[PDB]
Amino acid sequence: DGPEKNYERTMAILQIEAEKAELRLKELEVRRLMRARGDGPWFHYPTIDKELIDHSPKATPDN
Amino acid sequence: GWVRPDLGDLSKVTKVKTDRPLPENPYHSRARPEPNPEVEGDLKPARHGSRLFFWTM
Repeated sequence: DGPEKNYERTMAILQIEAEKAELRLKELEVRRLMRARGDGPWFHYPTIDKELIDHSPKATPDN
Repeated sequence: GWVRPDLGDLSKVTKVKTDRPLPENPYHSRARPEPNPEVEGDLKPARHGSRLFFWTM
């Protein structure tokens, strides 16, 4: 292969690897925030479903 | 003139006229916490794959 093909093949390799590296650093930062704040789709630990509640008038009034 | 109600009458659910306004917040609930932002948009393939160490897919 000539130097030009290897040179520009290297640039294509570097671009992919640089893009993956930035995404890897971004994922770690995103995970740290989500786990700290709980405001994301990850680390979403379930709470009790409120459709289970019965809203009918009960046997007694105060409830 | 009193007529004894028949079997089953006193267990009916009835409707009553009232001027007392319907209570707005009978449980005295605080304002509910805001839900988390929805995730929306089209699902696209992961950029450069799993990106797990050396794997290219």
